[PDB]
Amino acid sequence: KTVEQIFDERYPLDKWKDSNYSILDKFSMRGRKGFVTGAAGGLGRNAAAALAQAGADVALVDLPSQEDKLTELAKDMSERFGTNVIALTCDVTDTVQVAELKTQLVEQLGTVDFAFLNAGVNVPGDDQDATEEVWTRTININLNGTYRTGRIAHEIMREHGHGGSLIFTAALSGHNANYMMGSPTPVNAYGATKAAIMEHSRYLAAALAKDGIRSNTISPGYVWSGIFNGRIDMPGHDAMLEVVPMHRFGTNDEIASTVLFLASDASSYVTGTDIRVDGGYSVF
Amino acid sequence: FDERYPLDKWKDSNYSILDKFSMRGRKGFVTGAAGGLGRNAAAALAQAGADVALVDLPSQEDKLTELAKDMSERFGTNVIALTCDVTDTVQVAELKTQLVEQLGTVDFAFLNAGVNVPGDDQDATEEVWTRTININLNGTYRTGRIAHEIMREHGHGGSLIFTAALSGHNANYMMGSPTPVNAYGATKAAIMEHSRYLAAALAKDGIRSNTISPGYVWSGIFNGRIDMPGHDAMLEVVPMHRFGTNDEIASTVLFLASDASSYVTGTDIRVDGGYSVF
Amino acid sequence: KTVEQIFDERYPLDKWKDSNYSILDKFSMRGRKGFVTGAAGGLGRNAAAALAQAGADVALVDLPSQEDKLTELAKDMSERFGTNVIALTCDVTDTVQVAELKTQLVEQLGTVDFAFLNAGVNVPGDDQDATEEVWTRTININLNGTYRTGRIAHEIMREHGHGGSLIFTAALSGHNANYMMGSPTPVNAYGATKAAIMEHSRYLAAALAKDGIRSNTISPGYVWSGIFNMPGHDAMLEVVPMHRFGTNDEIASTVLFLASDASSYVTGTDIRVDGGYSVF
Amino acid sequence: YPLDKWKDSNYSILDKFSMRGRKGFVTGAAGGLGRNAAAALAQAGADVALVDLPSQEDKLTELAKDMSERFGTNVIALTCDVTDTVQVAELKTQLVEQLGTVDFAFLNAGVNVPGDDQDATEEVWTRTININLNGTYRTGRIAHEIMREHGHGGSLIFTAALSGHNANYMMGSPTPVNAYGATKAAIMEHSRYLAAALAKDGIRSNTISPGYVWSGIFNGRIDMPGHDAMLEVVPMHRFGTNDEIASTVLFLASDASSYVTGTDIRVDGGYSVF
Ligand SMILES: NC(=O)c1ccc[n+]([C@@H]2O[C@H](COP(=O)([O-])OP(=O)(O)OC[C@H]3O[C@@H](n4cnc5c(N)ncnc54)[C@H](O)[C@@H]3O)[C@@H](O)[C@H]2O)c1
Ligand SMILES: NC(=O)c1ccc[n+]([C@@H]2O[C@H](COP(=O)([O-])OP(=O)(O)OC[C@H]3O[C@@H](n4cnc5c(N)ncnc54)[C@H](O)[C@@H]3O)[C@@H](O)[C@H]2O)c1
Ligand SMILES: NC(=O)c1ccc[n+]([C@@H]2O[C@H](COP(=O)([O-])OP(=O)(O)OC[C@H]3O[C@@H](n4cnc5c(N)ncnc54)[C@H](O)[C@@H]3O)[C@@H](O)[C@H]2O)c1
Ligand SMILES: NC(=O)c1ccc[n+]([C@@H]2O[C@H](COP(=O)([O-])OP(=O)(O)OC[C@H]3O[C@@H](n4cnc5c(N)ncnc54)[C@H](O)[C@@H]3O)[C@@H](O)[C@H]2O)c1
Repeated sequence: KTVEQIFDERYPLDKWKDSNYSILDKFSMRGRKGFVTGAAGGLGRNAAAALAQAGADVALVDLPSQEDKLTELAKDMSERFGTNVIALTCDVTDTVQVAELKTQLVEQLGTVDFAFLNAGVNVPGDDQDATEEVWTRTININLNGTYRTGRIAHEIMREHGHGGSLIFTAALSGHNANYMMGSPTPVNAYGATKAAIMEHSRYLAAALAKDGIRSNTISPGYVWSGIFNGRIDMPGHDAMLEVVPMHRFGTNDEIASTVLFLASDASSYVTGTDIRVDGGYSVF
Repeated sequence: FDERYPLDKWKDSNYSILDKFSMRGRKGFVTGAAGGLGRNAAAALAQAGADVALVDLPSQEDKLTELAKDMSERFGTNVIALTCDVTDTVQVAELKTQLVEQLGTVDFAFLNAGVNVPGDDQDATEEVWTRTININLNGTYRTGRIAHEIMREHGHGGSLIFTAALSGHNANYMMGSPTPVNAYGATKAAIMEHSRYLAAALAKDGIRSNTISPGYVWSGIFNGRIDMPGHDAMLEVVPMHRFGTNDEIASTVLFLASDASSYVTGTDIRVDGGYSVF
Repeated sequence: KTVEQIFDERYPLDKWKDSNYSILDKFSMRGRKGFVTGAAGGLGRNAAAALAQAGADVALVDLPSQEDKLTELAKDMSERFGTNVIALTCDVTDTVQVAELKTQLVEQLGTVDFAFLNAGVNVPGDDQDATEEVWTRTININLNGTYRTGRIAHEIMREHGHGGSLIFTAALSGHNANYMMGSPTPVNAYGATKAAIMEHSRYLAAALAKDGIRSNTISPGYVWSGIFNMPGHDAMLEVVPMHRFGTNDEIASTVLFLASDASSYVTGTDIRVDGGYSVF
Repeated sequence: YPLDKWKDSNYSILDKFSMRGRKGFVTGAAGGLGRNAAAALAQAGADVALVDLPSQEDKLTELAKDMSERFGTNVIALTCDVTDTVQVAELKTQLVEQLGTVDFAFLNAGVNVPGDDQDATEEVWTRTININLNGTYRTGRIAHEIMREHGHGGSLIFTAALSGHNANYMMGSPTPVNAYGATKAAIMEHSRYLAAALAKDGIRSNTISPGYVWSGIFNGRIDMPGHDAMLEVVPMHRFGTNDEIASTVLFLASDASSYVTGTDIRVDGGYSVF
C-alpha cells in the first residue's frame, strides 16, 4: 500500500549502497558551532580539541582566573585544526556572567549546535558529616551551575530555530558510592548532584525531542585528567584500581572520543541515556 | 560461623517472624507529617508501638497538634507536633534539640517533606529550579543530617527512609509529552544517590538508609485537581490502573523502619503499581 | 455520584482513623495458600516457616531426593504454626512432574494465592570458559525451571478467578559480577539467568496486573543459608558495608512483605537484601 | 597516562574510529542491523564475515561480494545455525581459516517468537532461550576463545533490546516480549560478566539496546495507526534506521571506546526516559 511506500521513503534500509555515502562522515562536526565548560581542565580541553579536529567552532568556557590559559589553548587549537576556537570566561554560579555568556556565544561564535556542560568540582569534607557550606557549595556549582549553562544552550537552539546535542558530564559517584577498601570516598553531595544532572538530562531529552535537541550524559570512572597529579602515590593508584577490571585510569582522549560520538550524527538516535566510560568499574 | 548465623530461628517456639515488624521501644520523626504519606506513615509506626514526632511547616502547627493528640489516644504512644521549615537552617538546628528533649532519642526518620513547584518544565526559571532544590534536596539533606547525628551521639543504630519519586527514575509520561518534573526529578534522583552514600558511610554505626519511590499515590494532593478522564489518562502507563493509597506507602515505611528490613540498606523500593515496568 | 465522591470511596486517606483497622493486619497470610520451590534449602524452608507463622497453608517443593527432609519439615511447621503445611516433590526441569505438581497443588491445598520461585543452582566451572554442559544445565534449572513453576502458579490463580503474589529469587549476580580480590566469581550463566528472571517477573507484573496478580523479585547478596560449610569470608565481606552475611530470616521477612497486603501497590520491581553491597 | 594527545601532529581523534587491519564477524548479517553494521565496519577498513542461517547463504554471498567491491576489504559469507553446536564449532575453525583471526564479534542474531505473552508455551519459551540466549553465548564464546588462543585483545558487541530493560508499551498493555525480554536481560549481564572476566586479556564486552529500528523486519507487518501508537512513548516520534545502529556498533568495535566495557548503549530515540 501507499502506507508501506511512505515507510520505505521515511526509513532507508541500506545507505551503504550509495557510493557518495560514508558511515565515517557521521563523526564529522564540520559547519557546526558549540561551547565546552570546565575547558581549562583535562576532560574539557581534550573534548573541545577533539570537536575542533572534527571541524567545529568551540568556545572554551571556564573561571575568570583561567582567562590566560583559555586564550592560549583557544589559539593553539585554532592554528592546529584551522577552526574558530574562542575563549569566554563565565563563573556558572553567577547568573549575570551566564546571562552575558549567552550574549557572547551568539555574537562572537554565531550559534550553538552542541554544548559540553563539563564544569564541576569535588569539595573537601564531602562525607556523612558534609557541612552546610560543603553541601550548598557542591549543589550551587555542580547542579545549579550545570542547569543554567545547559538552559542557555537549548535556549539559543530553539531561539535560532534548529536542533542540537547536549552532553552533561555525570560520574559513577552518581550511580555508586566510590569503593575504597571497606569505606566509601567523600562523594556524598558530589554523587547527589551527578545523579541529579543525569535525571535532568533525561527530562530535557523528553521535553526538547520535538525541537530536534538530544540530551545525554557521560559517566567517566577514574580518569587521569591531571586533577590529582602528585596527590596519589602508586600504593593509592593500585589500591583505587582494585575494582576496575582494565586495571588502569582512563585518559582525556578516551572521554574526548565519547563526547565526539554524542555531539556528532553517529548518535543521531541516542537521547536521554548515559554512556559509562569506567573500564568496567560498573560491573563490580 | 554457625553460632552467629542461625539457619532456622523458627525452630525456637518463643521466636516469631511477625515480631520483626514491631516498633515498641522505638522513637523517631516524620517530615511532611501534615500530608497524606507523612501522617499515615507516622500513624503506622505509632500503631506498631513507636513514639513519633510529626514535623511540618509552622503554618501546619494546629493540624499537627490535632493529629498528634489523635494518634497518642488511639495507639497509646508519645506522638507530638514539632514545626520546622527545612529551608531554614536555624529551625532545623532547633528541631534537633527539641527531638532529643521531647522524645529522648531518634531510632528512625521518614524524611518525606517535598514540593512540586509549578512551571517545572524545560523553561524552568531560576526561582522554580532553586526553590525545588532548596526544599527537596537541601531541605532533605539537613533533616537527614540531624537524624543520624542524634543516632551516633546517643551510640545506637537506626533506619533512615527518604521519600524519592518515580520522577527520579523516569519522566512521567502523559499523552506523548512528559509532565513538568524537570527540577523535581533531579532532586529525587539526588536523594536516591544521597541515601546510597549514607547507607555505605553509616553501616559502621549500625544505621540503615533506604528510599521509597512512590508512583501515583492519592494522598490528598490530587483532590479536586483531576477529573475521571484525566485519572484514567494518567494511569494509562500504570498496570494496576489505579492510584496507590497512603496505607500502601505506610506499610512500606514500617518494613524499612522495622527489623524486617535488617539486611536492607543503600537500596530503593518502588511503590508505583508496576509503572517502572514500562 | 460526583467524580470526587467516587475518588473519596476508591482512595481512603486515613484508614488509621478506623478503630477496627490495624497496619499490622496487612502482614497476615491467614486464609492464604501457596508453595515455595527449593523448600529444602535455607531461604526456602525459612520463607515457608514465615508464611505458615503468618497463617498460610504452604506446599514445600524441592527435588525427589529431598522428599524425606520436606516431609519432616512439613510435619514440623504444621505442629508449630497450626496450618496445613504439606510436601510436594518436583524436578523443575521435568514438564510431567510440574504438570503433576499443578494437579496436587489444587488437589491438596485447594488453590494458590502466592508462589516463592526460589529453586536455583550454582554450577561449578561457571566462568568465561563455561562449557555447553555447565551453561545449559544452569539455564535449564534457573531460567526454564523457574518459568514453569511460576507459570502454573498464575495459571491456577486465573483459572480460580482471583489475584495473588509471585516472588522470584533473583541475585546480586543478576545486577553485578560478584567481587573477589580483583576478579569476578564464577557466575557467568548464573548471573545471566537471575537477570532473565528479573525482566521475566517485570513482564508478568505488567501482563497479570489486570488479573490482580503481582510479580516481584528478591536479590539476596551474601546469605549464610547452609550452602556454605577469618580468611575468604572477610575478602567477600570487603565490599559489604554491614560486614556480615544475611541470615535466612532476613530474606524470610522480605518474602512475607511481598507475599502479604503490606506490598499491595508493589509490583514489577526488585528488593536487594545484600547489606549495602549494591552501593559499592 | 598522556594528558594532551591533541598536542601532536601525528594524532587524530577520527583515527580511533578506523578498523584498518581489524578482522571479525557479524551474526544475523542477513537482517538490517547485521548487514548495515558489517557494511559500516567494512567501510572503516575491516575484514568482515557475514554469518546467518544456511537458508540465507545465497543472500549473504551477494552481499559479501557487493561489500568487498565497494570498500576493498575481504568481506566473506559463512552459514551457521546458532542452535546447532556442530555448526558453531565449524564456524570457529572456518573464521580462523578464512579471516586469519577475530579482533571483534557483533553477536546480533535474534528472533521474536509469536505467542510470547504471559501464556508463552514450553515451545515458544524454549525456542526463544535456545536462539537468543544459548545461541548468543555460543557465538560469543568462540569469539573470545579465538582472541585469547591468538594472544590478542578485541571488542565483543551483543545486541540486547529495550525489551531487556522495560516491557514495550502499546495502548495501555505490554507487547508480547515475555521470553524475549528475559533473554535480552540475560545477554546484558552475560556481557557484563565477560567484560570483568576478560579485561586482563585486552577484550571489551558491551551491549547495544535498540528501541524501535525500521530494519526491514517491520515491513508490511504494521499500519500507520499501529506505527504512531508505538511512537507515543518515543520522544523523537520516529523509528531508528540501520545506519544509526551501525554508527553505534563502529564506536563500540573501534578504539574510540577503548575505556568502555561492561556497559550498555541504549539507541531508542528517548524511549528509556518514560
Ligand atoms: N577526571 C575524573 O576522575 C572525573 C571522574 C568523574 C567525574 N568527573 C567530572 O568531569 C568534570 C571535569 O573534571 P576534571 O577531571 O577535568 O578535573 P578539573 O577540576 O580540572 O575540571 C573541572 C573544571 O570545571 C571548572 N569549574 C568549577 N567550578 C566552576 C565554576 N563556577 N565556573 C566555571 N568553571 C568551574 C573548573 O575550573 C575546572 O576547569 C568535572 O565535572 C568532574 O566532576 C571527573
Ligand atoms: N502523592 C504522590 O503521588 C507522590 C508521588 C511521588 C513522590 N511524592 C513525594 O512524597 C512526599 C509526600 O507526598 P504527599 O502526597 O503526602 O504530598 P503533600 O504535599 O501533602 O506532603 C508534603 C508535605 O511537605 C511539607 N513541605 C513543603 N515544603 C516544606 C518545607 N520547606 N519545610 C517543611 N515542610 C514542607 C508540606 O507542608 C507537606 O505537608 C513528597 O515529598 C512528594 O514529593 C508524592
Ligand atoms: N548466598 C545465597 O544464599 C544466595 C544469594 C543469591 C541468590 N541465591 C539464590 O536463592 C535461592 C536459594 O538459595 P539457598 O541459599 O537456599 O541455597 P540452596 O542450594 O540450599 O537452595 C536451593 C534449593 O533449590 C533446589 N534445586 C536445584 N535444582 C532443582 C530442581 N530441578 N528442582 C527442584 N529443586 C531444585 C535445591 O534442591 C535447593 O534445595 C537460589 O535460587 C539461589 O541461587 C542465594
Ligand atoms: N529492529 C528492531 O526494532 C529491534 C529492536 C530491539 C532488538 N532488536 C534485535 O536486533 C537484532 C537484529 O534484528 P533485526 O532488526 O535486524 O531483525 P532480523 O530478523 O531481520 O535480523 C535478525 C537475523 O538473525 C537471524 N536468525 C534468527 N535465528 C537464527 C539462528 N538460530 N541462527 C542464526 N541466525 C538466526 C536471522 O536470519 C536474521 O537475519 C536482533 O537480535 C533483534 O532481536 C531489533
